[PDB]
Amino acid sequence: LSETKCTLKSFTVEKGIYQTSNFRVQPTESIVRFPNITNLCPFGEVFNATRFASVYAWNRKRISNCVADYSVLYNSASFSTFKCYGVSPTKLNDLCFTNVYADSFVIRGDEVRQIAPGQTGKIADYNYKLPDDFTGCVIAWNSNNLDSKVGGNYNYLYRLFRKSNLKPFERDISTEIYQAGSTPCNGVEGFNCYFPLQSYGFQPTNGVGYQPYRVVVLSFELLHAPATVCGPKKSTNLVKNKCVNFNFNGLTGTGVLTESNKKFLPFQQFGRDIADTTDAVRDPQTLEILDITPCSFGGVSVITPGTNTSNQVAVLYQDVNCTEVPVAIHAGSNVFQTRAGCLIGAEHVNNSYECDIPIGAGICASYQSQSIIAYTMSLGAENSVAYSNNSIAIPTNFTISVTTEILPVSMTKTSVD
Amino acid sequence: RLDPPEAEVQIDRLITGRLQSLQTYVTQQLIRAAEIRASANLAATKMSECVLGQSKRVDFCGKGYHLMSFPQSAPHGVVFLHVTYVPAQEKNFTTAPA
Amino acid sequence: CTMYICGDSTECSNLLLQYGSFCTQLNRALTGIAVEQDKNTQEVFAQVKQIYKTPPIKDFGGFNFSQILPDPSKPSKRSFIEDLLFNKVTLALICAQKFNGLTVLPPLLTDEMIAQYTSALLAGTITSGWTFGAGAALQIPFAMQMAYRFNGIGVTQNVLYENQKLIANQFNSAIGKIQDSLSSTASALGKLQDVVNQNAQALNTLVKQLSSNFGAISSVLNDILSRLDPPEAEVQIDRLITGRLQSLQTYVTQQLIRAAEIRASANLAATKMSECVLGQSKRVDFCGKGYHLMSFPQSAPHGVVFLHVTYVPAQEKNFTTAPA
Amino acid sequence: CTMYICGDSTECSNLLLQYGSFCTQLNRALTGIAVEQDKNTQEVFAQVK
Amino acid sequence: AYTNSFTRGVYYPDKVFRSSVLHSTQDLFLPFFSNVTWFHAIHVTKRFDNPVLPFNDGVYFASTEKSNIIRGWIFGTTLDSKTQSLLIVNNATNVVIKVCEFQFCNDPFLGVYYSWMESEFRVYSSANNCTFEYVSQPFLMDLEGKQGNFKNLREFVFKNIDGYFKIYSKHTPINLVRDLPQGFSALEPLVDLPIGINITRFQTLLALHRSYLGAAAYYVGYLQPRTFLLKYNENGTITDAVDCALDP
Ligand SMILES: O=C(O)CCCCCC(=O)N1CCc2ccc([N+](=O)[O-])cc21
Ligand SMILES: *[C@@H]1O[C@H](CO)[C@@H](O)[C@H](O)[C@H]1NC(C)=O
Ligand SMILES: *[C@@H]1O[C@H](CO)[C@@H](O)[C@H](O)[C@H]1NC(C)=O
Ligand SMILES: *[C@@H]1O[C@H](CO)[C@@H](O)[C@H](O)[C@H]1NC(C)=O
Ligand SMILES: *[C@@H]1O[C@H](CO)[C@@H](O)[C@H](O)[C@H]1NC(C)=O
Ligand SMILES: *[C@@H]1O[C@H](CO)[C@@H](O)[C@H](O)[C@H]1NC(C)=O
Repeated sequence: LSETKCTLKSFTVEKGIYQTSNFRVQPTESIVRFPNITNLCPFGEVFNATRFASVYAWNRKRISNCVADYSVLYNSASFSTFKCYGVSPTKLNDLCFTNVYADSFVIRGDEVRQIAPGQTGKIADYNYKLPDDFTGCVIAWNSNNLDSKVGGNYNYLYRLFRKSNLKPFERDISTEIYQAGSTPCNGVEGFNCYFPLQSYGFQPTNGVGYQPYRVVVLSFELLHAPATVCGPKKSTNLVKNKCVNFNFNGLTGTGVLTESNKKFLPFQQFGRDIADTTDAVRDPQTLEILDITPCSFGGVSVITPGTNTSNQVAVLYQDVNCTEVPVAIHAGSNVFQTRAGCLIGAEHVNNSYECDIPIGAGICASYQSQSIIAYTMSLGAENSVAYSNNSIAIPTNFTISVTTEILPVSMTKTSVD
Repeated sequence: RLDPPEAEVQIDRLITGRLQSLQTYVTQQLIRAAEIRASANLAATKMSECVLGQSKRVDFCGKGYHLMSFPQSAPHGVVFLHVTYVPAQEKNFTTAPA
Repeated sequence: CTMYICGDSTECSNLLLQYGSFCTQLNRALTGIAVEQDKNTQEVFAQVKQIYKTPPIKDFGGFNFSQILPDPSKPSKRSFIEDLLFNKVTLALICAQKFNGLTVLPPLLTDEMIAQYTSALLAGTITSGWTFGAGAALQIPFAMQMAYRFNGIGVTQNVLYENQKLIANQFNSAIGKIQDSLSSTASALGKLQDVVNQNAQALNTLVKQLSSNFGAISSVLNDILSRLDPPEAEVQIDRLITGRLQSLQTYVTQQLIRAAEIRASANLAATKMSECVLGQSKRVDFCGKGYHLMSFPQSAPHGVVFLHVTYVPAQEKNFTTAPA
Repeated sequence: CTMYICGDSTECSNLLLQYGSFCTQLNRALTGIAVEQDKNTQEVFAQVK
Repeated sequence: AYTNSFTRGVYYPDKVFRSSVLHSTQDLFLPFFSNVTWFHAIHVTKRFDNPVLPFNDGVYFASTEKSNIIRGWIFGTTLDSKTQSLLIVNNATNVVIKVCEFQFCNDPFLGVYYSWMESEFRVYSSANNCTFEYVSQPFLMDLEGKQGNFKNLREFVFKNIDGYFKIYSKHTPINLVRDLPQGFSALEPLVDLPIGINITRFQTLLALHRSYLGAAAYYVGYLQPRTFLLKYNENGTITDAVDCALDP
């Protein structure tokens, strides 16, 4: 009753029937399900190690079947750069990742701004390039104490000349004389002929912009296929037939779970329906298929005799059978089952009158120790003519009558600025 | 509180939002002004056949047999008064074709 | 609105309020099209104040009405012809629609009460004539009732009184062919089915249009909230909200436009039920082709059907004339 | 639709699909106004057999 | 030396379950009713076909055979010792993949002598400075011992995007003599390898039976961007398709 005054924004209501809202059910508890695995990811072999590679010929390593707990780096590692694309840093502890990779190399100090999509320079043109739709993070830190010496270090090189530009995630490890003029080089260095590879000279007294740095790049995909690397979270049991929240390899939602009959292929983990929504899933600890269904559907209405007469009302449920009603806000033994729903708070009767409030499907209600009643609308009186083959009736008087009729003609005129 | 370069971004949203509620009003007025025309055509047709003559069409200018009618004026509309003939006091007899 | 745009999300529900009460107006517009539909059917059939009963003894001079009168044995008490029109129009998932906040409401007048209204007009048109339209019914034998209608088009009475059997046989044989005509082809009611096909093919486009990005990362609210913080998710949820609020207005506008074409048809039927069925019409080509004599109504799903009887000459010849 | 909104661009043509089939409905609406026009003139003049 | 493929060549474009619905996609597909080439290897004039062919955007490969006479492929840009190349081979004991700097021969091939055994393997002369390897577990495979009409069909798809090599495959048993049959069948994901090289050519390598210069052939067709309409079963398989630009 109080849900209609707010809807129409007033403290007074009049006779009629209103629609309000639908029927909703709320979840009871939560649930989480992750794959079970014990090994910890190789956080030592990757980040701090003996020797790194050169820019023009980098490295790539594959990671799988481990648990990612990056809090173990708080003790020693101190990073000066950290950026992530396509994800949020605060959400990294609840997801599971697929197809992870790591790259490593060493570059100069003021050339770390070119590791980003859409950039120009000598490092993003001939040595290392990144795609446009990237998904991962970039990390770097200063390593002046482990890669410099008196007299210089000449074990790090980079490419200086090329004919065209690289393409994303491409490599080039070829050495061949480069002809910069109209004279063919002929394989021997000379005028207008150069060696494409140069060297880095690192000394302990160089400026802050001429000191070594170390870089690592991480790449993965999210929420599209089976995963093998997961964060530091815990599992739970399986409650089936009731509205609950769930977490399936990072996916979140609510609904009801039940056993299905579909049969997934080996390389599939999720299902979809006509609209882009999820309705099937595979349990990662049992290898079974489950179904998901929403928890709310069904409408309601309110019947009132006007707020200036009384404070009683009746409620109509349009998708229930009063014989066994499982859904009802409060549910006085005045239950009557019509053909348009379920009625609570009204008294049935036998006689018929003229309709006052049209409920629907040939039923009506009116306020009449006053209470509310629900009768069946009547069509009219009944008559029968005397048809014989040799009889007739003729009038012998008349009458004069007057009646009225009303018709709208015009409207109101308006203007706007 | 904001410089023009930042203010334009958030003023464009307001402009596009407020330009959308001025079109639903016009569309609804256009739709709803097409029924008063139908009503006014019926009134004009009814003022020429029941007031300036006698009608033989059943239930057009009242209930019964039409005799005459008179008009009147009301705010934003018109009112009609119809006069009709009604029998009464029937009786039974016997009948033959020839 | 909330179950179609957002769903079970509470962040989307909280963000929706900023746009304000924009679809209480949509519901106001939608609720005014149902009262009109309920009123449409009460101006065509509810024209008789009293429910007359069919006479038990049949003495009508040789006319057979047994195929357009109620049959008590058949359930629902429907005439034989009425039962062929109900098998030629078919009312053709609904679970998907119900899960997104879309429902269908039932009409106020059941299909059993509509057949009780057309069985009183028929009973009062055969025992009284046109005297029951205005006033009280006055009985008249049928054979003397047809002479009036013959005099109403220019012919004289002795013409009818001297050819009773032939006219009765012609009427019987003419009305016995409609049954076989309607018992073969189901495409006759081609215009009562277009309205059903529409209003049903336009409610699935709404459901199908829930799988389109409007300039965002994806089209699922549970995949944008599982990877981004609130400050970033609020930016990309507004695009979905404004996209989905635009496809709920075209539907209402088109329904409003197209519900104004059924009102004209209802008005035409109401006008045609008072002049061809409760009297005799002199307007040319209004109640059929030829010279109008009488007509009978019938009921069909979401519509009405009329049967017209007319007079047609034949077998002409040549003569010579003179003004005086 | 495609010749009025985008033109000869292929990037615009590829980006259009994300909004979905939103103007097949426009064409459906526009094509129902021509059959009606054709039928309008056949109920006024074609009255003699 | 010229044949057309009616409606062959279709692969799953995603990993998600679906049933009883029609879906539309745009990808790199092999058009309908398109020209295709035919290569022979028959010893009555003997023939031995292994020419070098371009690699434009993709490749659809098909082979029908009774006795195993097709082993692998080699991909590269200049097929010399100045660049990197790729090798997929089947040495009759296990599957080998290697990415090195090879110096390939002019007429690569393998062979058997007897009963039947694997004796000769003449592909490359040297490999140096390479950073990718993988070897499959050993197996024993039959050799020769057959004669008659063709019995098996195998189809492959190759792509090269952002330093990635993708392969789709499917196998179907057929009985026929001198053509490729007609039907419908979709291809499934097989493997995805990171290599990171520029590929603009490819070649095929065969085997010979203690002979010089028994019956088998293969086809070749390229790929183009297209948009299709696909249909799914109640079980979840694709059974029919339509091309949206073949004709009005
Ligand atoms: O700078 C910091 O404070 C810590 C940033 C490191 C974040 C690592 C991370 O987010 N992931 C996601 C999945 C994954 C697999 C393997 C490894 N690995 O290198 O072992 C790392 C990671
Ligand atoms: C760095 O490498 C050394 C080499 O053994 C290792 O002892 C050390 O643990 C590594 N750093 C960290 C933080 O573990
Ligand atoms: C861990 O996952 C495996 C994979 O199916 C499963 O067999 C095993 O039972 C799981 N462990 C527990 C304790 O359930
Ligand atoms: C409201 O109720 C009062 C109390 O009976 C009555 O006098 C009045 O007429 C009703 N209506 C209004 C508009 O006050
Ligand atoms: C009203 O009808 C019910 C159902 O048949 C019956 O039990 C009841 O006695 C009736 N009421 C009266 C006053 O007879
Ligand atoms: C395409 O196939 C036809 C069919 O035989 C052939 O005649 C034609 O030469 C082929 N195309 C080319 C460019 O050769």
